[PDB]
Amino acid sequence: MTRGRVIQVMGPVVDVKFENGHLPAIYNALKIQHKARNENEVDIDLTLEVALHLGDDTVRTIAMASTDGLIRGMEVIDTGAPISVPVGEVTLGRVFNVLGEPIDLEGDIPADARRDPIHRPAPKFEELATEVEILETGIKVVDLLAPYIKGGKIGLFGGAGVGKTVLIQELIHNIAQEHGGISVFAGVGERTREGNDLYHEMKDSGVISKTAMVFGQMNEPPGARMRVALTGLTMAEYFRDEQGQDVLLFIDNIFRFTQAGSEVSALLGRMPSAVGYQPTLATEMGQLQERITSTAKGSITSIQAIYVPADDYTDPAPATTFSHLDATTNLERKLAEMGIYPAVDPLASTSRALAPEIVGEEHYQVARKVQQTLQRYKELQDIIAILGMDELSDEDKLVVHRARRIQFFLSQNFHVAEQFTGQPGSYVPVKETVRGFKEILEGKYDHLPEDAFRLVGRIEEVVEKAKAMGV
Amino acid sequence: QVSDVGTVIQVGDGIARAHGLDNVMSGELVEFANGVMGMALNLEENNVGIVILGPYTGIKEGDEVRRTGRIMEVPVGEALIGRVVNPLGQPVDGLGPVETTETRPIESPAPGVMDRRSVHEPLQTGIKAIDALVPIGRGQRELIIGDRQTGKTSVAIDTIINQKDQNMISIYVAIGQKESTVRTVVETLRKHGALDYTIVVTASASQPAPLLFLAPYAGVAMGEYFMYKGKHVLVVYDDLSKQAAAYRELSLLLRRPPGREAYPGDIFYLHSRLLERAAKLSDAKGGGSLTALPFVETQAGDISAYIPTNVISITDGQIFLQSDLFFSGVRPAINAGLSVSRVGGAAQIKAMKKVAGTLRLDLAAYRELEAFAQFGSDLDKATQAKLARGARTVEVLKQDLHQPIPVEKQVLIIYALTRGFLDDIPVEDVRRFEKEFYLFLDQNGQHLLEHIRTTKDLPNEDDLNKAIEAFKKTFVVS
Amino acid sequence: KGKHVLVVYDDLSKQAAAYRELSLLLRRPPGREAYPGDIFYLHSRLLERAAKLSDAKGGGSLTALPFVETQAGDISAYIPTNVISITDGQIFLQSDLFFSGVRPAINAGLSVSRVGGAAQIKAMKK
Amino acid sequence: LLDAKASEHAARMTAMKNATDNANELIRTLTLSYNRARQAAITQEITEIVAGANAL
Ligand SMILES: Nc1ncnc2c1ncn2[C@@H]1O[C@H](COP(=O)(O)OP(=O)(O)OP(=O)(O)O)[C@@H](O)[C@H]1O
Ligand SMILES: Nc1ncnc2c1ncn2[C@@H]1O[C@H](COP(=O)(O)OP(=O)(O)O)[C@@H](O)[C@H]1O
Ligand SMILES: [Mg+2]
Ligand SMILES: [Mg+2]
Repeated sequence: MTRGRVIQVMGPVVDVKFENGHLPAIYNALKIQHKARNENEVDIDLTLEVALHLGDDTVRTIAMASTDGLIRGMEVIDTGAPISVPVGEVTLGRVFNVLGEPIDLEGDIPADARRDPIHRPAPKFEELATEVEILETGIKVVDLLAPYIKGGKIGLFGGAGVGKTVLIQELIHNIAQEHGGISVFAGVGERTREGNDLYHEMKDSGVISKTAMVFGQMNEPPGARMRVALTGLTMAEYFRDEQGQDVLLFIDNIFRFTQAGSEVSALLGRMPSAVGYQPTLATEMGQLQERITSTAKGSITSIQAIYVPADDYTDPAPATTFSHLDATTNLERKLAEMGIYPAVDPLASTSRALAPEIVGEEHYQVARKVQQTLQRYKELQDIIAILGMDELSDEDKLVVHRARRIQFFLSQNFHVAEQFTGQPGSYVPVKETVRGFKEILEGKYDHLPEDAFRLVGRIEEVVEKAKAMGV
Repeated sequence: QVSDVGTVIQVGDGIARAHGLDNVMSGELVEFANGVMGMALNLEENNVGIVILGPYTGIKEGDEVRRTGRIMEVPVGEALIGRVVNPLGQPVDGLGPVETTETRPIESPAPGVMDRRSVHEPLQTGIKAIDALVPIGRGQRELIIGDRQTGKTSVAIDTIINQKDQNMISIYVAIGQKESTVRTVVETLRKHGALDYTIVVTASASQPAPLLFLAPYAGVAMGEYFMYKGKHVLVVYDDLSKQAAAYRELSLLLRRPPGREAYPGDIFYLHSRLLERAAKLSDAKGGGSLTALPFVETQAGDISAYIPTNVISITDGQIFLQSDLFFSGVRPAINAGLSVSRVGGAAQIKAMKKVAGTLRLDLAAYRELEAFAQFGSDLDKATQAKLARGARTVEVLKQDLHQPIPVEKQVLIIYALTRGFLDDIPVEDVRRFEKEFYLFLDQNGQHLLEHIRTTKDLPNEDDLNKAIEAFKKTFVVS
Repeated sequence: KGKHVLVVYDDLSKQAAAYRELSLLLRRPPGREAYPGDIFYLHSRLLERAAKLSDAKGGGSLTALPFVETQAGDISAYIPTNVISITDGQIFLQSDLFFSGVRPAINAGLSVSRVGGAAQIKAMKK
Repeated sequence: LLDAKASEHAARMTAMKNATDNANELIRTLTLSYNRARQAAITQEITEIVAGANAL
């Protein structure tokens, strides 16, 4: 006997009462399957997840779908285990929802296939691997100032409409097509249109043969958006552990998980935190993030796009997620308005891989010199804005002159961006980027106009563009 | 009896609490003895929380509440075309009852990932600036954002009027607007004959907050009826800021903890749930489409506010109307630098792609140069190829209200501007040149217009140049 | 036991956040920025246990180096203000100094030591 | 020399006028930023007070 009754329905939150001595454990999945008895009722097929034990044999749960049509007194069945999703080779090339049910119309999954729970403790201290290796992306600013780490955790920060999706699509284009391992995409809390385009892009490119996708987009209720990332993470963990293979993990917007948790938190009875968030923001985010790690048995490298609400980088959700990342890319609306794409902030972006013993002495020196010149240019901003360039000294004038060129040269033309501008785009190796910035710092190209450095790729293309412009 | 009859315990600020109603279901419609409708929101252990969808002054503690057995629904059908109704579907213009037969739920799931198709069909708004720089496709969600009194409503009215000869059904939803403005909008739509294919849903500022909160959902539910039959629907939400404010008021009356700017946590979900329902259906589902044009009002042009950033992260692009350009006589005041269409480009016809490709960047370059050129010396290229060309471009893109232009005439005038035929025409009479060219094309250039209409491609450049030169010979500079 | 100990707390701000979480889950009323009223007492009683004992007590000592992370360089926030008023000095690290080429990015003007001088040898004093 | 002195004085006058205009524009933008910050601070304070009151 595992039968309960619905007591309260308050949006996504449902209270269920069970018989004494048979309460389900926390995170267990409950099923409601009701057939309409008359014309004043509707059919219901809903799944709930246990969240709290309220006492008096009452359990508070979170619904995975819409709660419309629920009636107090409906029968609830306890499954005795958390949400379980299929794992293995069967998941490759398929598209799943939060519950692990395929949605690609390619057929159902056999009921005897192996399924794993989506809740599990994080890997222990002794199981972790800490080797650092460079992951080349072909993007000048990323490869120069904040190199990505193979097997590490990478986060992309940005406001609304700054270019996170374009950047992650470019990373998929440059890296995933020749990875050789398994790729997993989790489109939590984003546009359904983007998911449809990405699926067709994968099908056309043929990469879908090695890719598993679990979407749960923004049209879902907050309960679904809280758990789809866990489903994708479970699918990735199977490949990491049981097969020891290298895994690419893409998360489209990890901020939506925290936002859905905040939406659910108020109805659960918790008192609000500083900016209305849940008190358990840090604990929940840590429990999610600590499972995404590379171990001795396998490696997972993850790229996550993080939304910044109202362009406020001091917001608690973006602020707390900084400590979980090895390399970060910070996008700014001002650079995008200036026409500089990918609009990466050259000073806010950081990486643990920028060390002399990892990237080489020349690379480190060039990057540090570039950052120093950009910092000086930022310092001179108030004087330039009020009194103009006329009052600066000779040294400062040269600093501004070279800083403009350096800032414009960090922009690049993407393959994905060709649909917007019609320009084919380019892929730049790391050594070419280092040599180009070294030559710029030496004053070799001080005579070229600054407009020739925009969206150019390699350094020779700067000379070609300047020559075409009539210089 | 008691399972279908309730008794009111508390009434206040449009929120009621009732005892009984054992068999009521979440989201069900309930009816008071006064005849006012309500929605069951919270099903607690001993009471039901009800949101009143109307005047709550007639409801007193102890009044009877009875079930209706129906989840939130609105009437739908072709009989609703040409009428003005409230969010509940009740007629408001006073022309009699509406003879609908079907209903649709207020809350419905959006089409899935595999149920959609890429947008590939243009939506001709009849405005040169939009059709040239920020194209809109059928099934796209395009945000229109700007300050107070920047022409947001005029753009939507012109777009609706332009759909007369196209197989498009228009729905205009006014949230929190003044009743007089809605009356005048209905009058001008009737004057231009747009009421043959337009449905108007109104919830004025004097209405209670729940009606303003529910109006956009009623509009989209009405649109979905035609959308799933294989037709194309255009839906305009006149202000999502008013809906956000109404929902904030409703949430704070329920004592829910607020976030930044006192908005509730699910304020993003509120707009995302509504805007995810607009889509371009695949061929397997009939190929219908629904296009949405939400409106957002900013304060002092701040695009970094909470609600504008929430809406921007949902739609497929935004059109920014700038206040100073509007005050300086540039109407419509579209900021080319901040406006962008992610889905557009693939929606434009071949003729418009050829001539309007560089126009966005050219206009942005002129706009940034014209401020810098107020001082210092200037090279001949900047004076001629950039400043004069930008001035001509600005003069061309100007347009009068309620006068949409066919796409072929826009293509021809943009081709004339781009190929330098306007370089010797003085700036002071470019608009008169454009109108006289439109008059000339109706008599001597009919074959070019027909070729553009039939083939959707630019005609041969030789004949087009000959026609442009022939018109240019008889035009008087004055 | 007469030994000398050095203790480093890598994040006191995260400890404060965890304390706020567990206090809100116990339904204790919140203060400013949702922190509990006794947030100062926590850190004050934590950091007062570091001291140098007298000769009668054995002469042992304990040194503490608490860490506080600021948001956009705002040292006027609640937790930084609470912690600054407890310790015997501050060492300020700034990103503008860091990127200007000086590393470690210690701001000598703002940094201060209240027991400075007595903690130096004669050669360093001179 | 006299012509050069006159031109120098005129140039300095024009440069100072332009600097004053730039400073005025900067003040104009900073005022809007200040107003936004003030509204946000008032909202945060009142929300915290009301939450503390409701906690009892
Ligand atoms: N292209 C145009 N040419 C001339 N006048 C125009 C044009 N577009 C709009 N207007 C006028 O500008 C005024 C304001 O325009 P409109 O009402 O469309 O703006 P709005 O942003 O919707 O305003 P509100 O906040 O009052 O609702 C009206 O008097 C309208 O007639
Ligand atoms: N590298 C780029 N080149 C050209 N345009 C870009 C680039 N990156 C972004 N954009 C423009 O900015 C917009 C990016 O929006 P999106 O990436 O969806 O932002 P977000 O993912 O933060 O919502 C696109 O519409 C595109 O026109
Ligand atoms: Mg995006
Ligand atoms: Mg208006």
